[PDB]
Order: sequence, then structure tokens, then C-alpha cells
Amino acid sequence: RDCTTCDRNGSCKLQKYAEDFGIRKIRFEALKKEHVRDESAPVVRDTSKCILCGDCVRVCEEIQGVGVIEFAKRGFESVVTTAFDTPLIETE
Amino acid sequence: MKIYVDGREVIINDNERNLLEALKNVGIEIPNLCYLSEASIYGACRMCLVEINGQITTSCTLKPYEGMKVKTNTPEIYEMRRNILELILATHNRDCTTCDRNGSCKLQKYAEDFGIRKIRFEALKKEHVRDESAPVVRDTSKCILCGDCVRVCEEIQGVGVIEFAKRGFESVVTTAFDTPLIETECVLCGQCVAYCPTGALSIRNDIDKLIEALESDKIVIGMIAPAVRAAIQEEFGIDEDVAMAEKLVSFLKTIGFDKVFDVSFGADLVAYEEAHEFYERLKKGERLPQFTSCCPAWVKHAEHTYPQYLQNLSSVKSPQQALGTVIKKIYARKLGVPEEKIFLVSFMPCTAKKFEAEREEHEGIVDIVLTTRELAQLIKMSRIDINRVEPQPFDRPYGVSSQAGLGFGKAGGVFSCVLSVLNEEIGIEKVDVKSPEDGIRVAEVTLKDGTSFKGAVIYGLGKVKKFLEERKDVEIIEVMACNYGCVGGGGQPYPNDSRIREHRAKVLRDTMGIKSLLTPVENLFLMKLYEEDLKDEHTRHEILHTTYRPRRRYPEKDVEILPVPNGEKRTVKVCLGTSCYTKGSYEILKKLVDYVKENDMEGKIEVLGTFCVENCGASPNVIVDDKIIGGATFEKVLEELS
Amino acid sequence: MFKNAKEFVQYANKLKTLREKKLNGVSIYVCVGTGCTAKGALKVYSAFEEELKKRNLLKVTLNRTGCCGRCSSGPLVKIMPYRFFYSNVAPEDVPEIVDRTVLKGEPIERLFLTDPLTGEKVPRIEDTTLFKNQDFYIMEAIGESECDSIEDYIARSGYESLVKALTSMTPEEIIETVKASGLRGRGGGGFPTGLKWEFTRKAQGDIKFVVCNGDEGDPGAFMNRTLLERDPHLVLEGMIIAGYAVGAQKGYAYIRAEYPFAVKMFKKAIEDARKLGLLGENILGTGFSFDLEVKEGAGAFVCGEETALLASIEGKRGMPRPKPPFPAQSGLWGKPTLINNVETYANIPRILRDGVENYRKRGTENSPGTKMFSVAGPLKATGIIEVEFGTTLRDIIYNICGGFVEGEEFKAVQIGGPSGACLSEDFIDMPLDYDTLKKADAMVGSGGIVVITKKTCMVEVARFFLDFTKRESCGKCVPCREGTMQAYNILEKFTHGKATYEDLKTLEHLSKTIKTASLCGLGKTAPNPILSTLKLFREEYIAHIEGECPSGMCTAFKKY
Amino acid sequence: HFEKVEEILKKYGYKRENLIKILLEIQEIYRYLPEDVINYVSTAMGIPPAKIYGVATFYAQFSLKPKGKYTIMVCDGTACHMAGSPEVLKAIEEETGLTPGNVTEDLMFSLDQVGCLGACALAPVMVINGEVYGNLTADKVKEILRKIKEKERESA
Ligand SMILES: Cc1cc2nc3c(=O)[nH]c(=O)nc-3n(C[C@H](O)[C@H](O)[C@H](O)COP(=O)(O)O)c2cc1C
Ligand code: SF4
Ligand code: SF4
Ligand code: SF4
Ligand code: SF4
Ligand code: SF4
Ligand code: SF4
Ligand code: FES
Ligand code: FES
Ligand code: FES
Ligand code: FES
Ligand SMILES: [Zn+2]
Repeated sequence: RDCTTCDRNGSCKLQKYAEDFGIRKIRFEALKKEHVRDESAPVVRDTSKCILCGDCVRVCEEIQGVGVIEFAKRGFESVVTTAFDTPLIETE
Repeated sequence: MKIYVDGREVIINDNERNLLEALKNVGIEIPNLCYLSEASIYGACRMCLVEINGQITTSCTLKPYEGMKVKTNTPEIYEMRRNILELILATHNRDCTTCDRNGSCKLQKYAEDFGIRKIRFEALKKEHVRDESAPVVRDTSKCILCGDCVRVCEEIQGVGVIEFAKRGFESVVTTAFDTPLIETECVLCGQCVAYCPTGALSIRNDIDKLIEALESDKIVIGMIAPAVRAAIQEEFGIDEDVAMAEKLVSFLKTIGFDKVFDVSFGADLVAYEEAHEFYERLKKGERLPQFTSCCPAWVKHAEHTYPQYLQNLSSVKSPQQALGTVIKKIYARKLGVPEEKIFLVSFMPCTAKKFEAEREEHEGIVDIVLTTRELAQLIKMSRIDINRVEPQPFDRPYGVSSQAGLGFGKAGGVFSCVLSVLNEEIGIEKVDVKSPEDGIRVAEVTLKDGTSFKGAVIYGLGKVKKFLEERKDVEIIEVMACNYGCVGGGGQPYPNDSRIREHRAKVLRDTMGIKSLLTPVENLFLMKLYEEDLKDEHTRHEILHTTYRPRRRYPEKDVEILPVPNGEKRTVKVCLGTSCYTKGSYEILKKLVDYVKENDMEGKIEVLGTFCVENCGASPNVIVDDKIIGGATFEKVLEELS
Repeated sequence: MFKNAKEFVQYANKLKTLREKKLNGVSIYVCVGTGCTAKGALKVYSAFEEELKKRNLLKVTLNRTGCCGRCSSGPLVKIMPYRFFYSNVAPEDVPEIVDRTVLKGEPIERLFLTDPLTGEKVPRIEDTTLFKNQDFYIMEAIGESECDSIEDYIARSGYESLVKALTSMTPEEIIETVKASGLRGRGGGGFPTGLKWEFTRKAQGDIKFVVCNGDEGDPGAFMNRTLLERDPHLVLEGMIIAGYAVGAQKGYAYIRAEYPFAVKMFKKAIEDARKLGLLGENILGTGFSFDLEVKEGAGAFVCGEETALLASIEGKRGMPRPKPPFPAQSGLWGKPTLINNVETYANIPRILRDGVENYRKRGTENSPGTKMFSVAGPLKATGIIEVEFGTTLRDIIYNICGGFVEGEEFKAVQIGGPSGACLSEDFIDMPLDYDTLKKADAMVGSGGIVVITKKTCMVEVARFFLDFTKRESCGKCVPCREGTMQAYNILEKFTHGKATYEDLKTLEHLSKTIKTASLCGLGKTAPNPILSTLKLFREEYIAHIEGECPSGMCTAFKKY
Repeated sequence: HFEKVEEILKKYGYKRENLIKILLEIQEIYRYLPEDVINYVSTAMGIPPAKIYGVATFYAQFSLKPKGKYTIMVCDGTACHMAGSPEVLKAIEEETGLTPGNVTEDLMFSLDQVGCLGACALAPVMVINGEVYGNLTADKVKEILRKIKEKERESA
């Protein structure tokens, strides 16, 4: 939850619901996730903002035919990433 | 006056204070973080940089002169503006999802527009303050130190409970000694929140309690304030709408409210009671001038500032408390259900009503008070088109009200309602209204028999002091803590400027216009309530009357050396003044500290420090069990401790 | 003298006679100015008191004098009939002084002043090479003037200029002569004082104010408090003359509460002047009224700003505001206010007594007069010195201060504190002036000087100055409040040997923002040390980025 | 029931222009600015407490915590800083476990870093209850702190 330095700031559905639902506190603990940040390529990845909707995976595979990003691990550790967390500039 | 902006001819205005305002009037916007509300000033953000004659300067403090060449956009100015914004954002608590200004924050919009995506500066730590003890919540980690709240509380509200403290990186807007806002002289008017451009000042959200109550087996009963229906339409980007209250009733019933009532009925009841109380006071010529008690912020202000006028305050409780007590004590019996089974929800435009509902004299009557913004959040969660909602009337028997009752939502409402009640009981020959100042109105009222009085209406706290000091020719005074009355309350939708408040007052006037019955007595349900329930004066007093007590700070705030959080102890306090320090005081303190270092395994002894005890010239003074010793020394404090 | 100038002249002449009578006899002066008292000047005065009383031979007079410009040379004492100068006067050898000198008069070689240049001992300070190398115009009668005596000041021709201005001249001609003299603001800006007086006088308003800025504007300078403790009546006379010139009926002196001696001395001077009639409802029966009051400064560097000073005097937080409207039109409580430094007011009566040509004989064609400084750092002779506006850094450092201590070399010099400049050897041979060096990225400043040696790290100097500025910022505007702290963080990163080139570029680009976008002068000059050291000592910053510190002190990497 | 404070307020006539001087006097009397005392001053002068708190926390001479029995005043001026003041501060910290602006548990020591004391010839310079120790080093600072600790501990 750091919207000032986000590209979806002002055009984020989650931000709009957080505003509308009146969420002013979180009684749920901010559990620690093995988040992945990548800045090697012009396309920048940051899994700490990911809601795991899966749209990017479908876009890359079905629409673009590359399929370089895909769901990895499972449960609370579910993450959309590249094979072996390889930097994007080093993949296909 | 014609000027050149970026090389094109521009006509600004004949006489202007500064280049920034002149260009804004033209329609040329210079980014800045100084103009944030009506209580804003210029000079702090430093983001309005323009170039003129080679040197860069702020446009908010530059006088526009004819034939001036100003470049508002140069690479140097871009670099400087981005640097300033990054400086602001580096130390700003950037959690917008849980912020109360999310989606309506200028700083957030600038961060979006300036493409700030990384913080080149360190997010350095400050000694931030987090005050959640009052319905007004303070979080200085989101503060941009614009100073609008200070000016609002001092120049507009006249309380001055929040001020700038420290300097430099530690600069913070706070109360004295970081005291919790609940324990200060704060009246909880919420105007600082209404003017705050960030989430630093916010209202305590209580939606979770409402949801858990609705989910339970209790009978949830809601009542809406007159000024809530005149402003809720702003949150959805729609224009004025009469019948807003009825579609609000429809929505509330849809989400699980068993009964929804109108606080305007309580307003009419309060006006009736206050009219009779005021008439008795006049005919006896005692306890004058009278003060209305409908504004809890004004009540708390009087308790803090005018302990002598606490007997002149109206005994009648506010419409919220009056109607809530009526419900809990009469409607529950009429429904044959225990009072524990009813959950009373109050939808108000005021942050001080949250405090009033928690007052020791009103305990257990109103369960939760939700502001207009919180009701708008409730509507937005459902995602229903409230515009398309079919209206339905308020539930009976507390659903109908008179035009005078609905007039309570704006300044001059309770006085007008009282005047209507008096006119109906005993005609009014003529009312002559004067306007000494912007927010002060004085009326000259003559009754049919010949007994006349002067009643004054004052909206906006901070105007009360001068009027009470210089004017003694009135018998009844209406005080509203917020400008324009409750239409500009702390809990109203943001922004909450004066133009929006005037539009809200116009909307409330239009809503009043469609009311058939004009005075409280014409309200048949109200006369019924008196006939079968409030017949005798004993129950009427126990139901519609309250008491007021003075407020004075009780601060001990003495130095804590080796404190004990709780439990039976000895609480030894050592004087630390210069006179006592002159011989032995600090050395005795060292002896006691070492004694409790070797002895006093438990919290039996509390070595404590206190300032001068007004016993100078009598040797070092050490307090024991709140007793004076004089000539204190380690052996004497020991034996007394024995 | 409480009626007209004739009795004042009679009083002054009789006091001159009395002063000459006392001087011809045996008398003692102990420098009780700051620095000497730090070394035990008060104990020396007490020793003289007790020794001369137990022997009970007081026709000797014991007096307290002000700073004599040799603060480092121990407590300072001199006997008048034979003007011998004593240094490092321990309280233990005072009986020796009384026995050997006061009664007989034998010179004491062991207790004289050394000479750093020629390496010898001279009996008299007036004959000392350092004394000759200086130019004393404000500092008069060094070591033989009573700070706590209006009587002595009058006996030294003091207060004559104010009488001349009142009885003879009119405010217009006073302002004209001040403008012609070319006196420039000593606070550091150098703005012509005559123009400021004209601005204040021409301002529309019956009631006006005169304010004195006692602050040194530097955490390493003590020139202003030294001047105040030396001759409080000189500053008092300057303030009264300024009030008469600009038509003010009220004056405010702003002295830090941190200086008990200066505050007490100025209060005593004001009380004495009021008692003698120089202040009150009617001064010298000329129809002109004026009073003065000392306002204690609770301590805030930002209070040296004009607007911040005005806010502090009124009892508020010392918060500056956009300068226009200037204080010369709407200052204290909205009334016109004249704000000048202490040394400016000290110069005023000196200019009035002398002429314009005589005043301009010293200095240059743009900056006539003298400049009192305060040299510190490792040097043979440190303290308070006065030089004309034509000297070079080398003259002060070596010829006047005697040079560096054996085993210590010159690296750089600070000339204006945090807001000043960092000058290396390349600019040492530049004549001090408000214009000659104001264009070469430098400034004479308020008057503080500190010498930086080869064993001093310039990155550390920048970090220290930025830490000072970060602590001193009032927190009103974003650039100063935030950027000063961020720059201090970056400099701390450099100091701890964990900085990078990106940090260097960030600091460089943030300094320009701080300098340009800041509201007042505190933030505008906040990055002056960073810019100075970057322009003159870039290789040291680069070395720190490589974990070297060629000066080798930053305790961040060693013995690995 | 405040008497000396009332005397000061009457002396300066409840004028806010004299607020800083009043606070100075009150500090010299109480050794600091207690919350109760300035609440009383606020009530007497008709000025909100927040204003007095803002003024008090803006200036350095005002302290909200009691001064130590031995108030240490270390010079942080330019000459003193380059002469080894950080070493003096580190020695003070490692000997008494405090940093500038803090006080010890038993109020025995308090520390403040201030500007030039006018004795740069003695750089680094330290002041303790008006006693100035010049040409200080870590060894000397520790020696003098230990000596004063023994002297006070004696009590007698
Ligand atoms: C942070 C700061 C501190 C200052 N300190 C002083 C000072 O101590 N003495 C002084 O004369 N001017 C000081 N100044 C400059 C004055 O605010 C301003 O120049 C004033 O007009 C002095 O008048 P003068 O030029 O006649 O001396 C300071 C300015 C700033 C921004
Ligand atoms: S799953 Fe893919 S598209 Fe969806 S939020 Fe995460 S990164 Fe974005
Ligand atoms: S005030 Fe709230 S919404 Fe605005 S930037 Fe800060 S956290 Fe985000
Ligand atoms: S709620 Fe009202 S009284 Fe309280 S701090 Fe805000 S503006 Fe001041
Ligand atoms: S709390 Fe809000 S209104 Fe007050 S200074 Fe901070 S940002 Fe401005
Ligand atoms: S005027 Fe109305 S909204 Fe404002 S504090 Fe009083 S009751 Fe609340
Ligand atoms: S530059 Fe610094 S001292 Fe000057 S007004 Fe801005 S924050 Fe205050
Ligand atoms: S608009 Fe903010 S400083 Fe000019
Ligand atoms: S100082 Fe202790 S009783 Fe006053
Ligand atoms: S204070 Fe004594 S010579 Fe300077
Ligand atoms: S710099 Fe410390 S006494 Fe001068
Ligand atoms: Zn270094």
C-alpha cells in the first residue's frame, strides 16, 4: 500500500474500493511475503502489488504466444513470476 | 495590465496581489501546494517557481507589473519542482489505501502527474504522533505542515488547541505536550478536519461496529439529521435532490435497518421544550441570557470557558439525544422489547455528536454516530445507484416533522423554530432582525401582550467571545460552532468550503419548502407523544433534560524517575526547583534512587520528581503519601516511609 | 546636563580632568571579556581586590576593561603610569605583581607578551608587531577603558557625537552624512546603511522603531558580544543617533540570553544613560524623546533574519515571512523599523564625530571603514582583531595572528560561518571587500574567521555545517526543512564511507534547489559549504566515495 | 496556588511581547518549564497552552525536562568542532551514557551542545555549572567526569 509511487495511482480499481469501502485500518497482520522486484528490463515487475488475477499470464500466453510469466508456488506463496525468478531481460 | 507568459501575449487584470492569482484568474495554472483550502496562505511550498529577468522566484509573492516577461516552464524549474515534490514524498506516510483523503488528495494527484515512482531521498524517521483518543484522529506522519488547521482552530474557531511546535525536521502541528486531543480544550467541531488537505486529520470510522450490529440479532434503528440529506448528494457527483432522505431510508431498510426515523422530529420536540423553558425564564426574569444546547461543540466550549454561564445553558438536550432517549425509554416499551435489544444508529453531519453520544450523561442511549461521509461510504459499498432508488417515507411515529424542525440543519434554525412555537402559543407582533457582522444576527421580538426580548444567532465559534463581552442586551443566544450551522459540520463531505456550505443551505431551504405543516404543534405525532407519554413533568424532565458540569484540566505531569504503573505504593516526590535545589534536593534524590536500587524489589516505592511545592525557604521538600515534610533528608524520608 | 548641552559639556570636561588625574596615578585594568574570564580573569580581579585591601593601600584604582584582542594570551592586565602589559596572569602570582610592580614598578619579563613573528618579548602591547599590523578605529583605548562606566565613556569624549547631532544637526543632514560616508551594513549583506535610514525615515508613519541585531550570525564567532561588552555606550549612542535620524521614539536591543555579561552590561549602560538624562522623555531639552530596552534572545539562529527577528521580539516563534513588504515600512507591529548590526551602530558615532573624507581614508572606494573580526582555529595568536577593508587573508593569518602552530599547515579558511564560503590558498591573496570577493564565490561575512588545516577533512566540514543548518531550520518551507536534512544524510553517508557517485550527483542537484527555492537567507545559504567544498575540494569527495579520506580522520575505515 | 509566577506576570503585565522573558524567568526559578506552570501562565495571560508550548519548544534556552545537578555545556562551534568536540561528546556518552539534550536517571548529569563560548583559544571547550574546561580530550573528559562523580558521591 504505497500509491504515491505507483503507475496505477488514480486508475486503480483496488485503490477505488479501498476508498469506497472505508478501509481505514487493517486488523489483519501484514504478513511477510517473499516478494520479487525486478528492474532489469524496460518492463518492470513488482509482485508486492500483485493481486494474482492472472490477466498477465493469459495475455502473454494466449494473446502474445510467449508465455514467459506463469503462476509459481501455491497458497500464500503463490506468485506470478518467470522461470526460476530469472530477470526478464534474460528470458525470451 | 498585459504581460508575456512563455512568449505569448496575456491580459491578466487591472490590479492583482500576485502573479499566481492573476494567472489563475486568467486560467493559467502554476503547480503549487499552498492553495489547499480557504484557510490557506502562500509561501511555504516553494513550488510556484517562475523565471523573470533570468532569476527564478516564487510567483505567489511576485507583484505583476505591466510588460513583464515570465517563463513558467524551464528545465531548471522542472528539476526544482520535482526535487521539492520528492522531498515532500520522502518523509510522507505513503499509505493511501487506508488514508481518509484517498482519491481527493492534491499531493497524491501531484505524485501521479509528476511520474514519481521511486524515492531518491531516504524516508527518514520522525517522532510522529498518532492520536486516536477522540473522534478527531491525528496522524502527523501524513502532515505536510501547511498550517491550515492551526489557522482554522485559532482565527476561525477561536480555540487554538493545535499549534506548530519544535522547528526544523522535528516541526510538528500538535497539542501542548502531545496531550491526547480528548483531554485538551478541543470542542471537537471537526473544522480542522474539514480544512485539512491530507489524511493527517480525519474522522474516526465506525462502520465495522454498524456492520457487526446489523449482522447480530438486535433491532437496529436509525435516525438521520436534517443537514445530512442536504449534503450527501455531493459524494456521488450529483446535483441537489429533495426526497434524498426517503431514498436514504429505502437504502437503509435494504441493508437491514428495522426502523428509520427523522431527527427533525427530535428537533421539533426540543424546540417545543426549549420554547416553554425560555418563556418561563422570561416571565421569571432569571437565568438570562439563555443559551441553546443543540450544538455539543458549543456546550463543551462553554464548559471549558464559561463555568459561570453553565446555569444559563438550556437544560433541554440536543435533538439526537432527545430522540434517542425517547426511543430507548418509550418506543421500546411500546414495542414490548428490552432496551438491550435495540441498537440505535445516528447519522449526523457533526464530529462533536460522536463525543456527545459518549458523554457520561448520555451513556447507552446512542450506540454509534456515523458522519455523512460514513453514510456515503455505506452507499458506495453496495454499488447501488442511489439516484435510481425509489424513495419511501420515514417510519412512524417519529418520521414526520415540521418545516421548523428541518430548519435545524443550518444557522438560525433553532431560534426560528422557537420563535414559531412562541408565535403559535402567544403571537409575535413583529420581528426586527439586524446584522451586526457576517455571522451574527440579532432579532428584536415583541409578543402580543407586550413583553419583548432580543435574541441573537451566532454561527461559527470564535465570534462568541466578543459578542458575550460587549453585548448584554439579549435574553436568548443561539450558538453554532461551525460556519453556516450544521451544513458546514466537520463530518460533511470534502471539500467543505463556504460556497459548498451555501449551496447546502439552499438545498436544505428547498427541502423545507415542500413541508406542509409549518410549526411543531401541527406535528400530530409530537402532540401524541406528549399526550400519552410525557404527560407529567417528572418523566418529561427525566427524558428531555440533562445537566452540565465545568471542565478544568487536572494535570499532575510530574517528573517520572522510577514510576510504578499501578498498585499500592508510597509515591515519594522530590522537589526539583531552584530554591530546593540550592541545598541537597538533587543529592537526596540520588540517595533515594540508590536506595530503591538496592532495596524496593517490587513497586512499593515510586521515586518521583515534582516542581516547586510553594514551600521555599523551608529546606528541601520531599512529598510523601501526598504529605508535606520540610527539612527533608534521606533519613527523614526513610522514617516517614516506615 | 539634564537641561541643555552647556552642563553636559561641563560634565564631560570635568570627567576628562578626573580621568587624566586617575590615569596619571597607579591604576589596574583586568580584561573581564569572554575568553579571559574563561581562563580565570574574575579570579585575578578578586586577587587584586583582596591583596590591595589586606595591605590597605588603595591611591590605586582597580577597574574592569573589555577585550584587548589577545584572548588566547591568558588573562590580560596592565598598569597605567608605565603602560606594561601582562599575560597569563595566574591568580596565584597576583601578590607578586602587587609587590614587584604596583609599588616599585620593576618590569616583569616572565609575564610579558611574546612575539610570534620575531620571537621576542615586548613590554607594551602598543609596540607589539601584531598591534602595529592592525588598524584600530572602533576599538579605542585597548586595555584602559572601563566597560561598566558611563563616566569613563564620557571622559573619553563619548556621547559628544549624539549631542552634536541633536543640538546642531537635523535628521536630514545626519542621513545625508551617513549616506555620503559610504558605511555598509556589517551584518554580512553590505547594504548601504544610509539607504536603509532614508527608507525608514521616508516611510509614512508617526511611530517608528530602531532595532539592534546582537546575533553574530555564526556559531563560531564572538565579535558582536565582544564589542557589546567592550563599549556598550558606543552602540547605545549609535542607536540613539539612528533613532533621531529616522524619527523613532523607541529602540530595541536583541542580545542572546546565552551571554549574561553582554546582557547585564547593556542593561547597565542603558540604566546609566537614563540616569544621566541621555535617554528619557526629553533628552538635553531638545524636544526629542527616546528610550531603549534589551530583549533577551532565547536562542535561535534563524532569529538573525529580519522578519524572524521581528517575530521573536513580539513574543512569537521566530518564523520569517516573504520579505516584501520590507521591515523599513512595516516591521515591528506593522510600524516602520530600522534594523542594523551592532558594528554598524558602533560605526555611526565614529563617522559622525569625524568627517566623510577622514572616514574614507581607511578601506577602499566602495567599502570605507574598518571590519572587526574574530579569528579562531590553530594559530599562535587568536582572538579579536580589526582591519581595514583592504587587507588580504594572508595578512590576517600570518602577520596579525602570527601564523600556525609548529607542526600544522594551512588547508582552507571559513570566512562567514555556515552561510559563508570555504576559501583555499588560491584566494588568500585577495583584498577583503564587499565587492572584490563578492564576485569570486566568496563573501567577507559577518566577521567570523576559522582556519582549516591539512588535518581537517572538508567533507566533515560540510557535514558539520549542514548538521548545524538542519538543526537551525525553522521548518516553514519545504526546501530548507526537508532538503537540508536530506543533504545532511547524504554527507553523513560520505563520512561513513558508504556513499556513491549517485549520491554525489543527488547532493549537487539538491543544493541548487535548496539555494534557489528556499524562502529566507538561512536556506538560501544552507548549501554554501557543499558548493564551496565541491568547487575547491572535489577530489576529497571522490576519495571518500573510494573509502580513502586523504586527511585520514573519518573513523569509518581503518585497521582492517 | 502560584505566587512567584504571579509576581513575574504582574511585573511584565501579562503582555505577550514579554512572553519569552517571562518563560526565561520561570525557567530560572523552576529549572525547567513544567506543564502545570505554563498551564497557569496560559490561564493568567489568556493565551492557549499550545501557543506557549510552540514558543517554548522553538528556542534552545527553554528545556522541558529538569536540568541535571551538573549541567554539562559542550561547545559545538566551528573551532571547537574541528579541535575535537565530537571526541568530547563521545567520551561523555561512553562515561555517563547520554547524548546532547538528555538527562540521567537520577538527574545528576545533563548535556547540551551549544555555539561558540567566546574561548576558541581553549578549543575544545566544555562548561559545567560555569566551570570551563579547555583543551579537552577523551582522557581529560573521562578524568574530570570521574573526579566530579567521586566528589558528589562522597556526599558527606
Ligand atoms: C540565518 C540568518 C542569520 C543572520 N544573522 C545576522 C546577525 O547575526 N547579525 C546581523 O547583523 N545580520 C544577520 N543576518 C542578516 C540580517 O537578517 C539582515 O541582513 C539585516 O538587515 C541586518 O542589517 P545590517 O545589514 O545593517 O547589518 C542574518 C540573516 C540570516 C538569514
Ligand atoms: S496477476 Fe499479472 S495482471 Fe494480475 S495483478 Fe498480478 S501482475 Fe498484474
Ligand atoms: S495524504 Fe493520504 S491520499 Fe494523500 S498522498 Fe498521503 S497517504 Fe496518499
Ligand atoms: S476539532 Fe475544532 S477545536 Fe478541535 S482541534 Fe479541530 S478546529 Fe480546533
Ligand atoms: S494537519 Fe492537515 S491542515 Fe494541519 S498542517 Fe498538517 S496537513 Fe495542514
Ligand atoms: S454547528 Fe452543527 S455540525 Fe457544527 S459542531 Fe455544532 S452541531 Fe456539530
Ligand atoms: S529557508 Fe529554512 S529558515 Fe528560512 S523560512 Fe525556509 S525553513 Fe525557515
Ligand atoms: S504557491 Fe506555495 S510558495 Fe508560492
Ligand atoms: S523550590 Fe522547592 S518548594 Fe519551591
Ligand atoms: S577578552 Fe581579553 S583579550 Fe579578548
Ligand atoms: S568555537 Fe567553541 S569557544 Fe569558540
Ligand atoms: Zn574524511
